[PDB]
Amino acid sequence: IESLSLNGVPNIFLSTKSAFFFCGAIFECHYLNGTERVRYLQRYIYNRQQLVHFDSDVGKFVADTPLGEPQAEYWNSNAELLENIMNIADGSCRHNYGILESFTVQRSVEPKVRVSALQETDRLACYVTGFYPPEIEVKWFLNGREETERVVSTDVMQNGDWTYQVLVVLETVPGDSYVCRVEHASLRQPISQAWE
Amino acid sequence: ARHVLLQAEFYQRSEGPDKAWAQFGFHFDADELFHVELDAAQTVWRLPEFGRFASFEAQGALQNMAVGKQNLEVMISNSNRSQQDFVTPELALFPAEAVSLEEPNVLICYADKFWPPVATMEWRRNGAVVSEGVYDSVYYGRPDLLFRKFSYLPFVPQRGDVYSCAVRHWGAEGPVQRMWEPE
Repeated sequence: IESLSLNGVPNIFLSTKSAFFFCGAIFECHYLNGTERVRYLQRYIYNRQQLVHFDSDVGKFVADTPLGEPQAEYWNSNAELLENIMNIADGSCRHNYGILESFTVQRSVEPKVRVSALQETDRLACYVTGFYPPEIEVKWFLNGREETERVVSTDVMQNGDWTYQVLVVLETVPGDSYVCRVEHASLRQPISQAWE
Repeated sequence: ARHVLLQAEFYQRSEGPDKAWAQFGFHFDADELFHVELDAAQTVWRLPEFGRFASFEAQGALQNMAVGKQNLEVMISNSNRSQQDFVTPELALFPAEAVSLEEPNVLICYADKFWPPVATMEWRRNGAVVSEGVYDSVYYGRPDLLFRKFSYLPFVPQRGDVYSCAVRHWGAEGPVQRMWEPE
Protein backbone atom coordinates (compact mmCIF):
# COMPACT_ATOMS: atom_id res chain seq x y z
CA ILE A 1 0.00 0.00 0.00
CA GLU A 2 1.30 3.49 -0.77
CA SER A 3 0.65 6.28 1.72
CA LEU A 4 -1.44 9.34 0.97
CA SER A 5 0.06 12.77 1.76
CA LEU A 6 -1.64 15.61 3.58
CA ASN A 7 -3.18 18.11 1.14
CA GLY A 8 -2.16 20.79 3.61
CA VAL A 9 -1.40 21.89 7.16
CA PRO A 10 -3.46 24.89 8.33
CA ASN A 11 -1.58 28.15 8.39
CA ILE A 12 -1.32 29.86 11.78
CA PHE A 13 -3.59 32.88 12.30
CA LEU A 14 -2.08 36.10 13.56
CA SER A 15 -3.50 37.44 16.81
CA THR A 16 -4.63 41.02 16.30
CA LYS A 17 -5.63 41.52 19.96
CA SER A 18 -24.28 29.79 26.04
CA ALA A 19 -22.00 30.20 23.00
CA PHE A 20 -20.68 28.29 20.03
CA PHE A 21 -17.46 28.74 18.01
CA PHE A 22 -16.25 26.92 14.89
CA CYS A 23 -12.96 26.96 12.92
CA GLY A 24 -12.50 24.98 9.72
CA ALA A 25 -9.88 24.51 7.07
CA ILE A 26 -10.28 22.90 3.65
CA PHE A 27 -7.49 21.91 1.25
CA GLU A 28 -8.70 21.06 -2.25
CA CYS A 29 -7.02 19.40 -5.24
CA HIS A 30 -9.06 20.09 -8.36
CA TYR A 31 -8.27 17.64 -11.17
CA LEU A 32 -9.22 19.24 -14.47
CA ASN A 33 -9.37 17.35 -17.76
CA GLY A 34 -8.08 14.17 -16.19
CA THR A 35 -4.40 14.66 -15.35
CA GLU A 36 -3.92 17.71 -17.57
CA ARG A 37 -4.32 20.43 -14.97
CA VAL A 38 -4.47 20.75 -11.20
CA ARG A 39 -5.86 23.75 -9.33
CA TYR A 40 -5.12 23.83 -5.59
CA LEU A 41 -7.20 25.75 -3.06
CA GLN A 42 -7.07 26.49 0.63
CA ARG A 43 -10.09 27.82 2.48
CA TYR A 44 -10.26 29.04 6.08
CA ILE A 45 -13.68 29.22 7.75
CA TYR A 46 -14.77 30.82 11.00
CA ASN A 47 -18.29 29.91 12.08
CA ARG A 48 -20.27 30.31 8.84
CA GLN A 49 -17.98 32.65 6.87
CA GLN A 50 -15.00 31.94 4.66
CA LEU A 51 -12.35 34.43 5.84
CA VAL A 52 -9.47 33.86 3.44
CA HIS A 53 -8.48 31.53 0.63
CA PHE A 54 -5.59 30.48 -1.59
CA ASP A 55 -5.96 29.71 -5.29
CA SER A 56 -2.86 28.38 -7.06
CA ASP A 57 -3.90 30.22 -10.25
CA VAL A 58 -3.45 33.45 -8.25
CA GLY A 59 -0.46 32.41 -6.14
CA LYS A 60 -1.36 34.50 -3.07
CA PHE A 61 -3.79 34.48 -0.20
CA VAL A 62 -6.90 36.59 -0.77
CA ALA A 63 -9.22 37.75 2.01
CA ASP A 64 -12.96 37.25 1.53
CA THR A 65 -13.95 39.24 4.64
CA PRO A 66 -12.20 41.91 6.70
CA LEU A 67 -11.35 39.37 9.40
CA GLY A 68 -9.29 37.49 6.81
CA GLU A 69 -7.29 40.53 5.66
CA PRO A 70 -4.63 40.56 8.44
CA GLN A 71 -4.23 36.82 7.78
CA ALA A 72 -3.71 37.10 4.01
CA GLU A 73 -1.21 39.96 4.54
CA TYR A 74 0.59 37.93 7.23
CA TRP A 75 0.95 34.80 5.17
CA ASN A 76 1.65 36.62 1.93
CA SER A 77 4.69 38.18 3.71
CA ASN A 78 6.35 34.77 3.91
CA ALA A 79 7.87 34.12 0.50
CA GLU A 80 9.02 30.60 1.32
CA LEU A 81 5.55 29.63 2.58
CA LEU A 82 3.99 30.78 -0.69
CA GLU A 83 6.58 28.85 -2.71
CA ASN A 84 5.90 25.67 -0.74
CA ILE A 85 2.13 26.07 -1.04
CA MET A 86 2.43 26.80 -4.77
CA ASN A 87 4.17 23.45 -5.08
CA ILE A 88 1.22 21.41 -3.71
CA ALA A 89 -0.84 21.36 -6.94
CA ASP A 90 1.78 19.45 -8.90
CA GLY A 91 3.23 17.85 -5.75
CA SER A 92 1.06 16.22 -3.07
CA CYS A 93 -2.08 16.67 -5.19
CA ARG A 94 -0.63 14.56 -8.00
CA HIS A 95 0.95 12.08 -5.58
CA ASN A 96 -2.47 11.47 -4.02
CA TYR A 97 -4.11 11.29 -7.46
CA GLY A 98 -1.69 8.58 -8.56
CA ILE A 99 -2.59 6.44 -5.56
CA LEU A 100 -6.33 7.12 -5.67
CA GLU A 101 -7.04 7.02 -9.40
CA SER A 102 -7.66 3.30 -9.78
CA PHE A 103 -10.45 3.20 -7.18
CA THR A 104 -12.01 6.71 -7.31
CA VAL A 105 -11.67 8.23 -10.79
CA GLN A 106 -11.91 4.70 -12.18
CA ARG A 107 -14.40 3.26 -9.66
CA SER A 108 -17.16 1.39 -11.49
CA VAL A 109 -20.26 -0.13 -9.85
CA GLU A 110 -23.14 -1.43 -11.94
CA PRO A 111 -26.69 -0.13 -11.52
CA LYS A 112 -29.43 -2.50 -10.41
CA VAL A 113 -32.65 -1.91 -12.36
CA ARG A 114 -36.21 -2.79 -11.32
CA VAL A 115 -39.36 -1.88 -13.27
CA SER A 116 -42.55 -1.85 -11.25
CA ALA A 117 -46.21 -1.16 -12.02
CA LEU A 118 -47.84 1.23 -9.53
CA GLN A 119 -51.45 2.14 -8.74
CA GLU A 120 -55.60 0.31 -11.58
CA THR A 121 -52.00 0.77 -12.76
CA ASP A 122 -51.47 4.47 -13.52
CA ARG A 123 -47.67 4.69 -13.27
CA LEU A 124 -44.61 2.61 -14.13
CA ALA A 125 -41.56 3.10 -11.91
CA CYS A 126 -38.00 2.52 -13.07
CA TYR A 127 -35.88 2.24 -9.94
CA VAL A 128 -32.10 2.30 -10.49
CA THR A 129 -29.76 1.83 -7.54
CA GLY A 130 -26.27 0.97 -6.37
CA PHE A 131 -24.26 2.63 -9.14
CA TYR A 132 -21.04 4.63 -9.33
CA PRO A 133 -20.22 7.08 -10.86
CA PRO A 134 -23.34 9.23 -10.30
CA GLU A 135 -23.71 10.15 -14.00
CA ILE A 136 -26.45 7.97 -15.57
CA GLU A 137 -29.10 8.08 -18.28
CA VAL A 138 -32.50 6.56 -17.52
CA LYS A 139 -35.21 6.81 -20.18
CA TRP A 140 -38.67 5.40 -20.81
CA PHE A 141 -39.79 4.10 -24.20
CA LEU A 142 -43.38 3.21 -25.09
CA ASN A 143 -43.76 1.07 -28.23
CA GLY A 144 -40.35 2.29 -29.41
CA ARG A 145 -40.58 6.02 -28.78
CA GLU A 146 -38.98 7.82 -25.87
CA GLU A 147 -41.51 9.50 -23.57
CA THR A 148 -40.55 12.95 -22.26
CA GLU A 149 -44.00 14.44 -21.59
CA ARG A 150 -45.17 12.27 -18.70
CA VAL A 151 -41.90 11.35 -16.98
CA VAL A 152 -41.04 12.45 -13.43
CA SER A 153 -37.54 11.76 -12.13
CA THR A 154 -36.08 12.21 -8.70
CA ASP A 155 -32.68 13.80 -8.67
CA VAL A 156 -29.80 11.35 -8.65
CA MET A 157 -29.50 10.73 -4.91
CA GLN A 158 -26.30 10.05 -2.95
CA ASN A 159 -26.49 6.95 -0.74
CA GLY A 160 -23.35 8.05 1.13
CA ASP A 161 -21.64 4.63 0.70
CA TRP A 162 -20.13 5.48 -2.73
CA THR A 163 -23.29 4.44 -4.58
CA TYR A 164 -26.16 6.50 -6.02
CA GLN A 165 -29.80 5.92 -6.97
CA VAL A 166 -32.59 7.44 -9.04
CA LEU A 167 -36.27 6.75 -9.63
CA VAL A 168 -37.91 7.64 -12.93
CA VAL A 169 -41.69 7.30 -13.08
CA LEU A 170 -43.79 7.27 -16.22
CA GLU A 171 -47.36 8.49 -15.78
CA THR A 172 -49.18 6.22 -18.20
CA VAL A 173 -52.34 4.14 -18.47
CA PRO A 174 -51.41 0.78 -20.14
CA GLY A 175 -49.74 1.37 -24.80
CA ASP A 176 -48.55 -2.22 -25.19
CA SER A 177 -44.75 -2.30 -24.71
CA TYR A 178 -42.89 -0.22 -22.13
CA VAL A 179 -39.11 -0.35 -21.68
CA CYS A 180 -36.80 1.37 -19.22
CA ARG A 181 -33.35 1.86 -20.78
CA VAL A 182 -30.38 2.53 -18.46
CA GLU A 183 -26.99 3.70 -19.77
CA HIS A 184 -24.07 3.85 -17.37
CA ALA A 185 -20.28 3.82 -17.67
CA SER A 186 -20.02 0.54 -15.72
CA LEU A 187 -21.89 -1.32 -18.48
CA ARG A 188 -20.69 -2.58 -21.86
CA GLN A 189 -24.24 -2.21 -23.19
CA PRO A 190 -27.31 -0.47 -21.77
CA ILE A 191 -29.80 -2.35 -19.61
CA SER A 192 -33.24 -2.61 -21.20
CA GLN A 193 -35.94 -3.73 -18.75
CA ALA A 194 -39.45 -4.29 -20.11
CA TRP A 195 -42.56 -4.30 -17.96
CA GLU A 196 -44.45 -7.63 -17.90
CA ALA B 1 -13.84 21.00 -11.12
CA ARG B 2 -14.00 17.60 -12.90
CA HIS B 3 -12.90 15.67 -9.78
CA VAL B 4 -12.01 17.15 -6.39
CA LEU B 5 -10.00 15.57 -3.60
CA LEU B 6 -10.63 17.57 -0.47
CA GLN B 7 -9.05 17.45 3.00
CA ALA B 8 -11.64 18.97 5.35
CA GLU B 9 -11.04 19.57 9.03
CA PHE B 10 -12.65 21.52 11.81
CA TYR B 11 -12.46 22.25 15.52
CA GLN B 12 -15.45 23.65 17.39
CA ARG B 13 -16.61 24.17 20.92
CA SER B 14 -19.69 25.11 22.89
CA GLU B 15 -19.98 27.06 26.14
CA GLY B 16 -22.96 26.46 28.43
CA PRO B 17 -22.53 23.59 28.35
CA ASP B 18 -18.80 23.42 27.68
CA LYS B 19 -17.89 20.79 25.09
CA ALA B 20 -15.47 20.48 22.20
CA TRP B 21 -15.41 18.43 19.00
CA ALA B 22 -13.11 18.07 16.04
CA GLN B 23 -12.91 16.25 12.71
CA PHE B 24 -10.42 15.41 9.94
CA GLY B 25 -11.41 13.69 6.70
CA PHE B 26 -10.49 13.13 3.07
CA HIS B 27 -13.31 13.38 0.51
CA PHE B 28 -13.55 12.64 -3.21
CA ASP B 29 -16.35 14.57 -4.98
CA ALA B 30 -19.40 14.07 -2.70
CA ASP B 31 -18.11 10.93 -0.94
CA GLU B 32 -15.82 10.22 2.00
CA LEU B 33 -12.51 8.37 1.65
CA PHE B 34 -11.65 8.31 5.36
CA HIS B 35 -11.65 10.21 8.62
CA VAL B 36 -9.32 10.01 11.60
CA GLU B 37 -10.42 9.08 15.08
CA LEU B 38 -8.83 12.02 16.86
CA ASP B 39 -8.85 10.50 20.30
CA ALA B 40 -7.53 7.12 19.05
CA ALA B 41 -5.20 8.19 16.20
CA GLN B 42 -6.86 5.68 13.91
CA THR B 43 -7.41 6.00 10.16
CA VAL B 44 -11.03 4.90 9.52
CA TRP B 45 -11.72 4.09 5.87
CA ARG B 46 -15.29 4.58 4.67
CA LEU B 47 -15.17 1.33 2.66
CA PRO B 48 -12.87 -1.52 3.73
CA GLU B 49 -11.37 -1.87 0.25
CA PHE B 50 -9.78 1.62 0.58
CA GLY B 51 -7.50 0.38 3.37
CA ARG B 52 -6.29 -2.43 1.12
CA PHE B 53 -5.45 0.16 -1.58
CA ALA B 54 -3.85 2.98 0.41
CA SER B 55 -2.68 4.02 3.87
CA PHE B 56 -2.53 7.26 5.82
CA GLU B 57 -0.45 8.08 8.90
CA ALA B 58 -3.22 9.09 11.33
CA GLN B 59 -1.21 11.21 13.74
CA GLY B 60 -0.77 13.83 10.98
CA ALA B 61 -4.47 14.61 11.38
CA LEU B 62 -4.09 15.01 15.13
CA GLN B 63 -1.18 17.38 14.62
CA ASN B 64 -3.37 19.39 12.22
CA MET B 65 -6.12 19.38 14.80
CA ALA B 66 -3.82 21.03 17.36
CA VAL B 67 -3.18 23.80 14.84
CA GLY B 68 -6.89 24.19 14.24
CA LYS B 69 -7.54 24.34 17.98
CA GLN B 70 -5.05 27.20 18.35
CA ASN B 71 -6.49 29.00 15.32
CA LEU B 72 -9.95 28.72 16.87
CA GLU B 73 -8.89 30.51 20.02
CA VAL B 74 -7.04 33.16 18.03
CA MET B 75 -10.04 33.84 15.80
CA ILE B 76 -12.44 33.87 18.73
CA SER B 77 -10.23 36.58 20.15
CA ASN B 78 -9.76 38.50 16.89
CA SER B 79 -13.51 38.52 16.20
CA ASN B 80 -14.55 39.60 19.72
CA ARG B 81 -16.38 36.28 20.22
CA SER B 82 -18.38 36.69 17.01
CA GLN B 83 -21.08 34.03 16.59
CA GLN B 84 -23.77 33.04 14.11
CA ASP B 85 -27.29 31.58 14.04
CA PHE B 86 -27.88 27.84 14.15
CA VAL B 87 -29.63 26.16 11.23
CA THR B 88 -31.74 23.09 11.94
CA PRO B 89 -31.57 19.99 9.73
CA GLU B 90 -33.92 18.74 7.08
CA LEU B 91 -34.31 14.99 6.83
CA ALA B 92 -34.76 12.42 4.05
CA LEU B 93 -35.46 8.74 4.65
CA PHE B 94 -35.11 6.16 1.87
CA PRO B 95 -34.01 2.55 1.26
CA ALA B 96 -30.62 1.87 -0.27
CA GLU B 97 -31.97 -0.83 -2.58
CA ALA B 98 -35.24 -1.82 -4.21
CA VAL B 99 -37.55 -3.16 -1.49
CA SER B 100 -38.41 -6.89 -1.52
CA LEU B 101 -40.18 -8.77 1.24
CA GLU B 102 -37.78 -10.81 3.40
CA GLU B 103 -34.73 -9.48 1.51
CA PRO B 104 -32.10 -7.72 3.67
CA ASN B 105 -31.91 -4.00 2.87
CA VAL B 106 -30.56 -0.81 4.47
CA LEU B 107 -32.62 2.26 5.37
CA ILE B 108 -30.75 5.56 4.93
CA CYS B 109 -31.54 8.65 6.97
CA TYR B 110 -29.89 11.76 5.50
CA ALA B 111 -29.79 14.94 7.61
CA ASP B 112 -28.89 17.98 5.53
CA LYS B 113 -28.39 21.76 5.65
CA PHE B 114 -27.59 22.14 9.34
CA TRP B 115 -25.09 24.10 11.40
CA PRO B 116 -23.14 23.53 13.58
CA PRO B 117 -22.14 19.93 12.75
CA VAL B 118 -23.33 18.34 15.99
CA ALA B 119 -26.34 16.03 15.50
CA THR B 120 -27.30 12.51 16.52
CA MET B 121 -29.70 10.09 14.85
CA GLU B 122 -32.00 7.69 16.64
CA TRP B 123 -33.75 4.85 14.84
CA ARG B 124 -37.00 3.17 15.73
CA ARG B 125 -38.95 0.26 14.26
CA ASN B 126 -42.65 0.28 15.22
CA GLY B 127 -41.82 2.78 17.96
CA ALA B 128 -39.01 0.74 19.57
CA VAL B 129 -35.42 1.96 19.48
CA VAL B 130 -33.12 -0.16 17.30
CA SER B 131 -29.33 0.11 17.49
CA GLU B 132 -27.61 -3.05 16.34
CA GLY B 133 -25.76 -2.68 13.06
CA VAL B 134 -26.44 1.06 12.75
CA TYR B 135 -23.69 3.05 11.07
CA ASP B 136 -23.39 6.83 11.43
CA SER B 137 -21.18 8.90 9.17
CA VAL B 138 -19.09 11.89 10.16
CA TYR B 139 -20.17 15.38 9.03
CA TYR B 140 -19.81 16.23 5.33
CA GLY B 141 -19.49 19.86 4.26
CA ARG B 142 -21.39 21.89 1.65
CA PRO B 143 -20.45 24.98 -0.37
CA ASP B 144 -22.95 27.05 1.67
CA LEU B 145 -21.00 26.12 4.87
CA LEU B 146 -23.80 23.97 6.29
CA PHE B 147 -23.31 20.27 6.92
CA ARG B 148 -24.93 16.90 6.22
CA LYS B 149 -24.72 13.44 7.77
CA PHE B 150 -25.86 9.90 6.92
CA SER B 151 -27.15 7.14 9.20
CA TYR B 152 -27.88 3.55 8.13
CA LEU B 153 -30.18 0.88 9.55
CA PRO B 154 -29.95 -2.70 8.26
CA PHE B 155 -33.44 -4.15 8.09
CA VAL B 156 -35.61 -6.81 6.53
CA PRO B 157 -38.77 -5.33 4.94
CA GLN B 158 -42.06 -6.70 6.25
CA ARG B 159 -45.58 -5.49 5.53
CA GLY B 160 -46.81 -2.95 8.05
CA ASP B 161 -43.48 -2.15 9.72
CA VAL B 162 -42.98 1.60 10.20
CA TYR B 163 -39.50 3.05 10.73
CA SER B 164 -38.49 6.43 12.03
CA CYS B 165 -35.30 8.41 12.06
CA ALA B 166 -35.10 11.28 14.56
CA VAL B 167 -32.27 13.84 14.55
CA ARG B 168 -31.25 15.79 17.66
CA HIS B 169 -29.33 18.89 16.61
CA TRP B 170 -27.20 20.79 19.12
CA GLY B 171 -29.29 23.54 20.66
CA ALA B 172 -32.58 22.49 19.02
CA GLU B 173 -35.80 22.77 21.00
CA GLY B 174 -36.62 19.17 19.96
CA PRO B 175 -35.84 16.36 17.51
CA VAL B 176 -36.84 16.49 13.86
CA GLN B 177 -38.28 13.22 12.69
CA ARG B 178 -39.32 11.38 9.55
CA MET B 179 -41.04 8.04 9.08
CA TRP B 180 -40.99 5.40 6.34
CA GLU B 181 -42.75 2.09 5.57
CA PRO B 182 -41.96 -0.49 2.87
CA GLU B 183 -44.47 -0.42 0.01
